[PDB]
Amino acid sequence: EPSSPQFVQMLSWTSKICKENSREDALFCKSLMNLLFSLHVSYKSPVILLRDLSQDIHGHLGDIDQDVEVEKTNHFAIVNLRTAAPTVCLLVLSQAEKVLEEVDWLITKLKGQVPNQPVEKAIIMQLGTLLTFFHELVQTALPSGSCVDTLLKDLCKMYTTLTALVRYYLQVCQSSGGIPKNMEKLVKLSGSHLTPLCYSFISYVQNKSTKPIPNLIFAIEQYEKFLIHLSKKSKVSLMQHMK
Amino acid sequence: SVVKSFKDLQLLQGSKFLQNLVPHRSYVSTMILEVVKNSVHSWDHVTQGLVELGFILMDSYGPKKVLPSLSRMPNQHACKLGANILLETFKIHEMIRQEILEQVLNRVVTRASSPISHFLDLLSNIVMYAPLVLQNCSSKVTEAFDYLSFLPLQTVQR
DNA sequence: TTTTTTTTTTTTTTTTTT
DNA sequence: AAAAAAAAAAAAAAAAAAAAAAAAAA
Repeated sequence: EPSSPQFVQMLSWTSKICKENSREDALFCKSLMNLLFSLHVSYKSPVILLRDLSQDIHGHLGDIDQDVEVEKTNHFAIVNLRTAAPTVCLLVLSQAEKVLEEVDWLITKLKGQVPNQPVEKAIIMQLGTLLTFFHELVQTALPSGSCVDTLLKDLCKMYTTLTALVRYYLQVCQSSGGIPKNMEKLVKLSGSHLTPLCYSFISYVQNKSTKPIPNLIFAIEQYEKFLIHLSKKSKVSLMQHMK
Repeated sequence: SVVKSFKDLQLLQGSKFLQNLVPHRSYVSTMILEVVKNSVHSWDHVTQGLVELGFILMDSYGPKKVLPSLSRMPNQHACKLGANILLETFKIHEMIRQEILEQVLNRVVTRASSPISHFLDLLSNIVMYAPLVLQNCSSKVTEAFDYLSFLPLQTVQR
């Protein structure tokens, strides 16, 4: 049962095996990470674990500019040059897709609703943690298999969720009047941290020599357009945070 | 409105983060099974539409893929809501026996190419529940005995 | 030499437009 | 202050899923 102490014993054991033993064989790492995630997501939100695993992927694989020396091997031991490059990326992006579906469901029920304030606080907390998670992965160099287009699709989903969130903010801003401060920090983090490195990643994948990249640039420009309309109808300048 | 409810319930049950926020909502499944309880008194107007919803849920969401979660678990759960509608409606409404029971049999006998395990489950439930209440609506059974030759063998055994 | 996995293709289902 | 092609039935397109083929590893 997911509230039992034996659940927590099993989760601690799984996490300890994940923190010690290397085992360079893709299927073993994939099934063990799937066991860990399956246990974790029925206990609490996985975004911390996704963040740490993105840090490990960034430390192992490296950066696009080839002058960033980052190694964070302390986090999770089941991360290898032959493991983390093909297999772990797809799993962490799939779980991130699941968390984006969950906040999409919350956003749609919050739009249909108009229980109010802690809901949106948890939503922007998950979005901020996922934003730092995505920030760690966009700077990396992935192989040109399914991984890169999966990253583009999930980034399109991230920007789509942000667009739907500021759409709900456009719906709600007339009745109350004002934006909560955590949303202001979130839109600062999305403007400053994510989108410039997203552009740099598009340049990085384009320079090395057809549908997802138009989808992504359309998603980010729609995000910016809805942000224009919000910054007009909110009496606050959110483009000084933007680049 | 029933399939959406089961999608929502599957999404919450798979994740604790949504269990913390959303306070436990009654779902359309529990509301429908409350309607069937409520209809006992005088609501005969309702119950001929309960029977049609039952067989629309079972007819539309029954298996085919064996002759996955999203194509399976909110369609398995709707098709088993159907049989629950028809089995609870069969028990209390003493006049839409022979309208469920000749239509269950009419789907078991005549289809026999498309998978019909769900109707044999429902017919097993309906019979097993009370053959004491089926000896007042029995001739609908013994008219499907005359069609037993032309069926495939597994359907005859089942 | 065989078994498994991955990739591609086809078919079916649902939605949106005339 | 600006936004749309929705207009009872049918058809076409898109998306997803399942199956088949091919390639690789022991």
